[PDB]
Amino acid sequence: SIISRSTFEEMLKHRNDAACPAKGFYTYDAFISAAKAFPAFGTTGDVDTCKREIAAFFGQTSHATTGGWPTAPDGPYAWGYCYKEELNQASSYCSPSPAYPCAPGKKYYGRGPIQLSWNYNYGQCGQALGLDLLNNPDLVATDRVISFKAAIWFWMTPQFPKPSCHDVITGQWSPTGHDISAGRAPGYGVITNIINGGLECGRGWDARVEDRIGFYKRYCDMFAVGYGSNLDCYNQTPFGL
Ligand SMILES: [Cl-]
Repeated sequence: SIISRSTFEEMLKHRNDAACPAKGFYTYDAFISAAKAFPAFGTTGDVDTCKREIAAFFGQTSHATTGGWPTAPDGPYAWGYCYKEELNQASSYCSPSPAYPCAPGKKYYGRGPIQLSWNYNYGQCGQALGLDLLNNPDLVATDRVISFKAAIWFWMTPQFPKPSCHDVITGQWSPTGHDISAGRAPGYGVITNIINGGLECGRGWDARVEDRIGFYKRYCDMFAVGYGSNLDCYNQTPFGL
């Protein structure tokens, strides 16, 4: 009960349009089942903080899967969850390691709501959930429940030097001096940085960053809560340089 059926359907009300390749795949019942694997997701903090965690998770995943455009019906921030796999599937996304070795003939391109990528992410996730995602990465795009479990797993897991998205949005992250001079003050912008900052943050205005913010504001307005501070990353140095 971290979110109701009718709220879920209104948030994602164009995902089953004829133009959307993932039509029929994303369901309320499968999201609720995946959430049970991570009981602290959506239940941490006061009432306003729980609402902001739900709006931020669906804001970032909506951008990663959007089919919107500026004159779309009900505006561009009603078109999340239209896709479920990366458009260009040429690359294998292999970064060789003894810990998580790349399986022969397999490819670790983006799948599901968070567009999970690279062998080390499929590997760590599969270990945590007791699933064989390193040998069978397609499961993140073919099984309705596992697709959501992989996205929530990423949201909840720190990867040094990055904190978890969960910790940042619930107020459990405390920035160091190094973070402060890089412009990384706590808020929605730092979450964009964790997810894809190497390509999107610190260079000035960027259309992808604006689109992430638009979805988050719409969902916050639906729940009647304020946005918080520091929403963009136009002036933040990326993690890991
Ligand atoms: Cl948890």
